[PDB]
Amino acid sequence: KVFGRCELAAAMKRHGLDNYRGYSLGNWVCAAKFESNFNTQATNRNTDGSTDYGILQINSRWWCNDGRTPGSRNLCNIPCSALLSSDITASVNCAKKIVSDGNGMNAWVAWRNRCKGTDVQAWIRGCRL
Ligand SMILES: [Cl-]
Ligand SMILES: [Cl-]
Repeated sequence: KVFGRCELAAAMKRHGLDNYRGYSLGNWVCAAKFESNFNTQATNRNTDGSTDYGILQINSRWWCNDGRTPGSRNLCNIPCSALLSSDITASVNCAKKIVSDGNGMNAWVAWRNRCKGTDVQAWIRGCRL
């Protein structure tokens, strides 16, 4: 599913991400924009041979099992395919663990390089939320 910007903002808010670990909703929308272009089906191989999955590009080395990544810890206890559903519940529940690992949203390289230090509230401007 390719979400509209405000559609994804509303689903992330409903699932509890607004101000989760202190990160306002625009941070999560900005991250999803640059990670997946709002597309739940996005998959991308990483340099290390892991793969990133879903709207928030969650990786198979630590967080989900894809059957093809050495060292997989599957800390979210899910097949990586569950992260590609039109329903974002699994991605949100896992992202809540990722952002709790110690480095906050710096766990998402695209957030650090493209959202951090910017006007992230722009990503929810115009939304009826
Ligand atoms: Cl709808
Ligand atoms: Cl933090």
